[PDB]
Formats: sequence, C-alpha cells, structure tokens
Amino acid sequence: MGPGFDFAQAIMKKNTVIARTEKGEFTMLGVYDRVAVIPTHASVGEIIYINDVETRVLDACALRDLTDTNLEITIVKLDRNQKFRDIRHFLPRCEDDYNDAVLSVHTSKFPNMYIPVGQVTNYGFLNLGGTPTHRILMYNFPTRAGQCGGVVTTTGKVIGIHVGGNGAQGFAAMLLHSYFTD
Repeated sequence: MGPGFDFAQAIMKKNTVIARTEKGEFTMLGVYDRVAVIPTHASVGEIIYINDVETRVLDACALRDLTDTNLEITIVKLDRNQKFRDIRHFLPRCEDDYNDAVLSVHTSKFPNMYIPVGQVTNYGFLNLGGTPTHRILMYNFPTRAGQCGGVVTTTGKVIGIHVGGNGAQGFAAMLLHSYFTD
C-alpha cells in the first residue's frame, strides 16, 4: 500500500521459503547462498521440508551471545540446488530502535500476509517461553504464534525475525550483519 510494504514484498517474493519441521510450518528468510534463518524453537534437525521438498540440512547453529544467552536465531545451511539473492547489505550492523516497520509472513495458514506494526523498541532482555533471551525487538501489535519466522523490515533494512508475543505485544530476534560473515 506504501513504500514500506514495497520493500517488504520485494524481500518476501525472492528471499523466503516455507520451512516445515516436526514443530510446525515457519516463514524462513534466505540471506545469501544456501544460508537461511529460522527461530530456534523450530528445532531444526538433519532433514527439513522447504516448499514441501525434503531437504538435507548441511549445518544448523543456534546462536547465543557472548554472555552465553539464547538469541533465538538458528542459521541453517540447506542442501538446495539454488542460491538466494544476497541481501546481507540490508542487515543492520548494530542494535537499534526503528520507526514504521512491517512484519511479513508466508505460510499455508497465512499466505501473503503483511502487518504494519509501527515503532520498534530495542527491548533487550525477554523471558521467552521460560528461556532468558537477548537482542529482542518489541512492537505493540497482537501477533499470534503462526507468524513466527515472519520478517521484520523498514524501508531498506531487514531488522529481525518474529519469535513470540504476549497477546498485546510481538517480539522479534535481531538480525545483525556480523551473524553472516563467511
């Protein structure tokens, strides 16, 4: 409907797949080459379904900060026959707050879904499902579970992936450029 939605749609149309684990279907962001991200609570194993195709997992790493605290981002390298458009230049370098973000989701349950969530706070610490978690972004939108893995964007930046909510607020794990140096 406006330039934030334009940027979000460009990312969804070329840099997402539908990922299925034993824990459900998730929006999955492809970042470069065969490297993608998913919330750690998806419990990625040795095999994952990608757009309903059985796919070997070459590597999966559940990130933690240097305090050894959960970040809720799992970086997955997929045995896929096609590379993602490289979008690492859209990743922020530092922790920050943002205005006017969009949360975008694409699953069987929620196809072509886009949500203007407004202001995004650098919230920091969250007790996520009982797990101490760092680098959390917050927005004041009544998100639900089905949008976990959803992509959080501003115009020109891919800033996070949706990981949870409390009924009135949603929470995303930050994406930082430093996670995807090769």
